[PDB]
Amino acid sequence: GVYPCGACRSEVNDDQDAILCEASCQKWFHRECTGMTESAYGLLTTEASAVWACDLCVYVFTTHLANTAAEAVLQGRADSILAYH
Amino acid sequence: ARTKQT
Ligand SMILES: [Zn+2]
Ligand SMILES: [Zn+2]
Repeated sequence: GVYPCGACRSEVNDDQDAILCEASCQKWFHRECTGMTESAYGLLTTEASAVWACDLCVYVFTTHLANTAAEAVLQGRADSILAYH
Repeated sequence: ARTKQT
Protein backbone atom coordinates (compact mmCIF):
# COMPACT_ATOMS: atom_id res chain seq x y z
CA GLY A 1 0.00 0.00 0.00
CA VAL A 2 1.05 3.71 -0.44
CA TYR A 3 -0.79 5.03 2.65
CA PRO A 4 0.10 4.50 6.27
CA CYS A 5 -2.54 4.03 8.97
CA GLY A 6 -3.19 7.24 10.88
CA ALA A 7 -3.16 5.26 14.19
CA CYS A 8 -0.48 2.55 13.97
CA ARG A 9 1.51 4.18 11.14
CA SER A 10 1.92 0.82 9.27
CA GLU A 11 0.90 0.39 5.67
CA VAL A 12 -2.81 0.07 4.80
CA ASN A 13 -3.38 -2.43 2.00
CA ASP A 14 -6.51 -2.65 -0.09
CA ASP A 15 -7.35 -6.11 1.20
CA GLN A 16 -7.53 -4.87 4.81
CA ASP A 17 -10.61 -3.28 6.34
CA ALA A 18 -9.82 0.46 6.47
CA ILE A 19 -11.72 3.72 6.56
CA LEU A 20 -10.81 7.24 5.41
CA CYS A 21 -11.21 10.23 7.81
CA GLU A 22 -13.20 12.27 5.36
CA ALA A 23 -14.49 14.55 8.10
CA SER A 24 -11.05 16.13 8.50
CA CYS A 25 -7.52 14.74 7.99
CA GLN A 26 -8.01 12.45 4.96
CA LYS A 27 -5.81 9.73 6.40
CA TRP A 28 -6.69 6.03 6.15
CA PHE A 29 -7.09 3.95 9.31
CA HIS A 30 -7.21 0.17 9.70
CA ARG A 31 -10.66 -0.75 11.05
CA GLU A 32 -9.04 -2.76 13.84
CA CYS A 33 -6.90 0.24 14.90
CA THR A 34 -9.98 2.30 15.61
CA GLY A 35 -12.20 -0.04 17.66
CA MET A 36 -14.88 0.07 14.95
CA THR A 37 -17.10 -3.02 14.76
CA GLU A 38 -17.53 -5.03 11.58
CA SER A 39 -21.15 -3.92 11.45
CA ALA A 40 -20.36 -0.22 11.82
CA TYR A 41 -17.77 -0.57 9.05
CA GLY A 42 -20.32 -2.24 6.73
CA LEU A 43 -23.09 0.25 7.37
CA LEU A 44 -20.80 3.26 7.05
CA THR A 45 -19.54 1.91 3.69
CA THR A 46 -22.94 2.09 2.09
CA GLU A 47 -24.22 5.33 3.59
CA ALA A 48 -23.24 8.03 1.01
CA SER A 49 -24.20 10.91 3.22
CA ALA A 50 -22.15 9.68 6.25
CA VAL A 51 -18.48 10.60 6.81
CA TRP A 52 -16.22 9.26 9.52
CA ALA A 53 -13.98 11.35 11.81
CA CYS A 54 -11.00 9.66 13.44
CA ASP A 55 -10.00 9.93 17.17
CA LEU A 56 -7.30 12.48 16.39
CA CYS A 57 -9.66 14.91 14.67
CA VAL A 58 -23.35 15.32 5.39
CA TYR A 59 -23.52 13.52 8.73
CA VAL A 60 -20.34 13.02 10.81
CA PHE A 61 -19.74 9.85 12.80
CA THR A 62 -17.01 9.09 15.29
CA THR A 63 -16.19 5.42 15.83
CA HIS A 64 -18.20 5.35 19.01
CA LEU A 65 -21.26 6.83 17.41
CA ALA A 66 -21.03 4.58 14.36
CA ASN A 67 -20.66 1.54 16.65
CA THR A 68 -23.66 2.56 18.81
CA ALA A 69 -25.73 3.34 15.70
CA ALA A 70 -24.94 0.01 13.98
CA GLU A 71 -25.95 -1.97 17.04
CA ALA A 72 -29.29 -0.08 17.06
CA VAL A 73 -29.83 -0.69 13.32
CA LEU A 74 -29.15 -4.43 13.52
CA GLN A 75 -31.64 -4.68 16.45
CA GLY A 76 -34.36 -2.83 14.53
CA ARG A 77 -34.23 0.11 16.92
CA ALA A 78 -33.10 2.57 14.32
CA ASP A 79 -34.02 2.69 10.56
CA SER A 80 -30.46 3.66 9.59
CA ILE A 81 -27.33 4.90 11.19
CA LEU A 82 -28.28 8.47 10.25
CA ALA A 83 -30.67 8.51 13.21
CA TYR A 84 -27.47 8.66 15.44
CA HIS A 85 -25.54 11.38 13.70
CA ALA B 1 -18.27 6.94 4.15
CA ARG B 2 -15.30 5.87 2.09
CA THR B 3 -13.88 2.50 3.16
CA LYS B 4 -11.94 -0.20 1.27
CA GLN B 5 -15.30 -1.90 0.74
CA THR B 6 -16.53 1.12 -1.18
ZN1 LIG C 1 -3.37 0.62 11.81
ZN1 LIG D 1 -8.81 12.47 11.10
